[PDB]
Formats: sequence, structure tokens, C-alpha cells
Amino acid sequence: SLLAEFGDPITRVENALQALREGRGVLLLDDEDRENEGDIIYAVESLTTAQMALMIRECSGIVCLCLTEAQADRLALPPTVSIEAKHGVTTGVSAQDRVTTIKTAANPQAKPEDLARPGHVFPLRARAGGVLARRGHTEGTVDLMQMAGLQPAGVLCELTNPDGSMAKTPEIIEFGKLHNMPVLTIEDMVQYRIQFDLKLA
Amino acid sequence: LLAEFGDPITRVENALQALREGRGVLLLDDEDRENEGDIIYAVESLTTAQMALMIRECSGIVCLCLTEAQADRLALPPMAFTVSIEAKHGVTTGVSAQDRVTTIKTAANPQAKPEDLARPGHVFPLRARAGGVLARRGHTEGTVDLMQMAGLQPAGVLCELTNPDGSMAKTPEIIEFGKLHNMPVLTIEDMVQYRIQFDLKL
Repeated sequence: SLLAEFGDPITRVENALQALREGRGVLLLDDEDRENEGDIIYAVESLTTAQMALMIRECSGIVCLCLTEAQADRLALPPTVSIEAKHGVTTGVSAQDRVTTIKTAANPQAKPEDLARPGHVFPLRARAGGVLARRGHTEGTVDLMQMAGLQPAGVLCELTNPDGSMAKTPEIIEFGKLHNMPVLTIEDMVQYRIQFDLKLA
Repeated sequence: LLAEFGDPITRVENALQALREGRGVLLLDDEDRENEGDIIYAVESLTTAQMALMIRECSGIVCLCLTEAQADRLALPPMAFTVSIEAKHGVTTGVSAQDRVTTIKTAANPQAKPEDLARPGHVFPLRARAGGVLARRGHTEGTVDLMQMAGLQPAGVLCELTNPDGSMAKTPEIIEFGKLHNMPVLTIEDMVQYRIQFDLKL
């Protein structure tokens, strides 16, 4: 298979988790199909301006903040939503300001009044159960953070070739090599969680 | 260094002519050095390559600026939440430069119907106030006004220019970008003064 050289599914997940623990990004696909498009995922815990700058210049720019249901509830988000930190920003759209918004929104101590709407960051609620309930990249992002033992919030954005076409699996693989970002799939994550999160007795 | 693009009337005329030629322009509020600027393209001549440049160089949150009439034709919410749209047909995942252009052309089509568009999506439509920059000095109004003043389909796309390091391009960097890309730079104040002088009944 197209990703087989990079480890079996569980190894790909393990490698992705270790990259996140080290503060590095990963690349997420639905599965190994050649025509899949993919996302850069960063942990919010270790998110830097330079990472956000990379994400914006390499991706769609429509940067999504993936949150638990509990964290979105803490923000009084509705059950397109967009947000901006009330404080600590200027015009909201710079890489630094988006990181500020993201850190503010993902803070477990956050209150709704910490944010203004609308803004340049797009929050998304992960389903309870994660990829075992819904195979979305929103669930994938939050599950990865939880599986890595990190703050359960991550940012995602769609990798875009410079000519404006979306990066497909082959291009995502090459981007992963260039930027040393492990590539994994939602299918890999499901296989991992079925193996390690389920009761066996 | 804004005067390197001419006097304020020349700045408007050069911007209109660039748009007539299918080229982009850069828009600021006024001459203040701390202003942040946007790339503007006419929808009438919008290409995949121009949208690709926007996504590469700008915030990526590409806005489609429409007349009230066109936004009503699409049954967009009247002027808390963000409105976003996607072409119903002729796209795949919606987010590629080509797909966004398809969405934009679909939405700005003078014969459009509401069901031509799905919601949500990856293009962000904005209603320009009636009267344009003479009613509201927003970049949304600036965009639609420029198209109308240039005699074009009254729809344009807008996106905030970034610097390579993720910071936003302010006036000095906007000027340099304009030089490099042969894109006229102008301000909303230029446009207001121009329309006062030329767009009023005597």
C-alpha cells in the first residue's frame, strides 16, 4: 500500500503521537487512497507562531480549531462559527493573533467573554467517542491529542499545492518528508484504538 | 511612500484600469503606515492562478464582495455567525483554488439562484452597503465600488496580504508587493475623494 513503507497502521499512529509529544506536526488522511486530500495537524499545547505561519502559507488558510464537546461548551459555542481573542491581538488575522485566539479558546479556564465573534479561527466540536463514533478529521485531531497525553485541542488545515490544487496522498507524502511530519490515516487511528482502547475480557 | 503610485486621483484611475485589464489591485483604508492591506481581484476575470496567488500570499479567508441585490438573489442572510458558501455543482471538496473560483463565479452569476449554492463552504460572501464607500468605508464597499467604477461585473474577491513570517503586510510592505506584482495600490480615502469629485450629479 501507499503508506506501507512507513510502518504498519499502529506504527504510523505511534510515530504520529511521538511527533506531537515533541511539538512537531503530523499529516492526516482518511485512508490510503491515492486521491485523498490531507491536513496539517498541530498540537495546541505546543503551538508556535512559526507553526501557524507555516500552516497559513502552506494550507487553505481556513484554520480550524478542534475542541472537545466540553471545551466548546465552556466557550458557549452553539451546539459558520468563527472566533477571535478579545484581548492580546490587533487585527486578529496574523499568525500570532490566530495562535493567541486558539490558546485563549482552548484554555481549560476559558470563559465565553474571552472571545469575540466573528473572527479568523474556526472552532469545531469533536464527537464523543472520537474516530470510533465519527471518522472526521475533527475527531482525528482531538483523539490524537488525547492519545498523545496532550491538551485535548489541535488545529488543522488542508494542505494546498502552490498552484492552488489540493495536495493528494502522493504530495502529502512528499510534504511529510520535506518537513519531517509523520503521515497517518483515520483508518490507522481506528485500528489503534480498537487494539488498545477496547476491553478485551 | 504611497505617492510613488501617483496622486490620489491617478491612484484610482490606475486601479480601475488594472481591473479592466483583468489584473489585481491592493487596497488600504488611507495613507497611514500602520494600515493592513488586501489583494482585490475582479470576479469577471478571476482565474485559478489568481485564486492560487491569494491562497499562497494572503490569509486564505477569501471573501466574495457582492451587491445587496446579488446577495438577495442568493438569499444570503440580510445585513454573530459567519456565512460561507460552496457551489452545489462543479466542485469536489470545495477548497482548491479552482473550486473556490467555481463557487465564486456561481455565486456572482447575474442569473444565480439560491440553490446553486450549498452552505457551509470555503468562500465567505459579504454584502456591500448601498452607496459603497460613500455609505461605509469598508473594504467590502471598496471592492464592489471599484468593479462598478471600472464597468465590470459588480463582484470582487478580497483577502488580507501576509508577510512570509505570518505577520500582516502593512502599508510599506503593501507598496513593495504592489511594485513586485505590478498591482496598483490605492486607499478608501482616495476612492471617497474620487467619487465626490466625479460620481455626483452636478
